[PDB]
Amino acid sequence: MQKARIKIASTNVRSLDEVANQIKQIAERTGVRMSGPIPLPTKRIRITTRKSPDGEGSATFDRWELRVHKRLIDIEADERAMRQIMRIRVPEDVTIEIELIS
Amino acid sequence: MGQKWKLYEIKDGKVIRKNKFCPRCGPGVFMADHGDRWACGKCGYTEWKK
Amino acid sequence: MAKADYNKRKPRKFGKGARRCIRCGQYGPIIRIQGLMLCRHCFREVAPKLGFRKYE
Amino acid sequence: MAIERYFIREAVREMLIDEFLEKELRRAGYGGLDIKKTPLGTKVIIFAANPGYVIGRGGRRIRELTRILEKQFGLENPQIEVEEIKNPYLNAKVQAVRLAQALERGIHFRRAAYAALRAIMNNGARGVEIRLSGKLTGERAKSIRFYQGYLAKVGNPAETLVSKGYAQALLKLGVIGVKVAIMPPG
RNA sequence: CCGAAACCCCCGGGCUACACGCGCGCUACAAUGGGCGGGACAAUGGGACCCGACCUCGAAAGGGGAAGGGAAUCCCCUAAACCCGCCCUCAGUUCGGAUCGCGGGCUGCAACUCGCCCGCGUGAAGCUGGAAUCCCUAGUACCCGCGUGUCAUCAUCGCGCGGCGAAUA
RNA sequence: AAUUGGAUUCAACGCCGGGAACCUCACCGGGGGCGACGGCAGGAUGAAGGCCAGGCUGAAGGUCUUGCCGGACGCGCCGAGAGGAGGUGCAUGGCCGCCGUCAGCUCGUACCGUGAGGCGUCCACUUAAGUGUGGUAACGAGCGAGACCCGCGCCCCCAGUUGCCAGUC
Repeated sequence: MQKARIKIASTNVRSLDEVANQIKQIAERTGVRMSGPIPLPTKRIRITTRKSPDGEGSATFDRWELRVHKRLIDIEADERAMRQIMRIRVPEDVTIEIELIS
Repeated sequence: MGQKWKLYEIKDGKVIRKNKFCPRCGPGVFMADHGDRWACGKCGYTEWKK
Repeated sequence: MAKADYNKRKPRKFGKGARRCIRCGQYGPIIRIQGLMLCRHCFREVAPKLGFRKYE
Repeated sequence: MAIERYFIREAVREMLIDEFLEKELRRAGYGGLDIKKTPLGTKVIIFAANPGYVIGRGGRRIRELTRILEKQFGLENPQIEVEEIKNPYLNAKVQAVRLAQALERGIHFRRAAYAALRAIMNNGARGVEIRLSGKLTGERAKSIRFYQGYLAKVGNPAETLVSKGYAQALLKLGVIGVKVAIMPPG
């Protein structure tokens, strides 16, 4: 066997949790021991911008959020038990990284 | 364009080449013979007379 | 007469004149470098399709 | 680079292809682009009121659209798919592009407004607005505001619920800006 | 409307010229102070020709070597205001830092015009400001540093963070 | 020499400039240079492109003198293009400032008035609000504003390679 890390991030809240939940449900029952889906930070990205193209009078200034959230999953299964679980549909728009070590 | 450029001389049943053939690269490339300074023809190289 | 090519050939190693956008084609006007080189004015028009959120 | 930048790279990728295809596929009747991104061949799903223009006049346009996609991106085997929009009259961006053609054509203002209003209210629009900022064929900067039913509310759960389609309908004396804001039942 | 041009290419110069006027701001007129040392404390963020541990040389600016890091896991990073002891003992000064000589680094083809820093020398006005006038009502103002954008380099700017923490209504 | 331009009372003056040493750049001085597609006359009897070397250029076969290659099509005008950060924002689309984060604007049916219109949406009380309350020849509805969305205090569940001589053989 081979301890795999699924490191899964997404740009929006609804898309990331459904995959994290589904990954912990399908893997649960087979030849997998699975450590729980741990939430790491939101590296919230602030873009802080000038609205007005005149830059004139008072110019009201847009605050921007890009929030990118990262769930992490350790798993003890084969490379074949890994693809079976990576079958799932996945939101657009959800990055799934795989490191493989023994 | 620029006419006339008939600078190859004529024998009676043969031809001969007026200009010089380069000694840096092989034959096939003629020299703008200045008398002391050789330009190149294919590309454009500063060559001196050997 | 005859002359060799030109499409500009001077130094533009770095600065603002080095940059151009991928929407309004400018040097001095804004170039947001996060891998989204556009002016500030485009940025505002484009963002809701990007997925940025107005809310503070 | 990292997690953060790549997502923005992708979204920037959406815009460069959605900007060009709108402007071309005004003959078809542009309404969207469902873009499925893979390492095999970028799969773009072009949304049209009508698929018979997008294909082309004998395969030309679908191949033309396959060929400019290779230039912008580094996926050189991009597929083309045409999905219909299921209600183009519920889509505002279709109605904006559709209204723009009609004003390009020269048909009168309130007439070209009435029909439009009437075709989408028949379709199922809780409420609808058309605004037409422009010269209005003189030389004063006045907009004309065609109004029925409910409208966009307050805040932002305003703008998400409604539809909004914008189109510059070109003329040869000036310009007229075509705004069409639809409110679907919800 | 222009059509070897109100195009196009190039180097150099100009936008950084000044007897002056104003606007918006920074820094400031010291003992609630300065040096020196020691100790106790954050947060947003940004980081691949990019942040740079740590080790070494250099007075330093920086240079040489080199770990980790595409990130809650590594780096910028030290917060600053604070307080305690010591030296100093209210003068245009040990204030204040303009102006000028020199030595020296750093980026780029290149910083004289026109960059910033470091060291020594230089050491200007200013010792609380008329008429007039602006901003704001609480974790705010007042105050102290901190980051980021754009970005080599010009930041006494713009956006944004936490630390101390009220008056009057 | 040029100190590019625009902006001008609130609402032009840290403004377009979220980055002027060249670049940027639109200004000035000097050297050098492309004009599509058609018509017209020209063509390979060798380049439209390249190039030593002087003579000239701040540099560039760039230009002349001068001599020449690789393989093959382009001036001059005439309509008429590409280019122009070249003019008109009192011709505009977009977006934005300010009045104004203000508290208004409408429609149905009824009712009144010869009619433009009125009434309702007025009055009393009350709120930041045409907000709500009572009254009333009105009764209701939409937009605006409001809730709605995001952020902040306190707790709990799910989850822990961040977190610690917490509790510990």
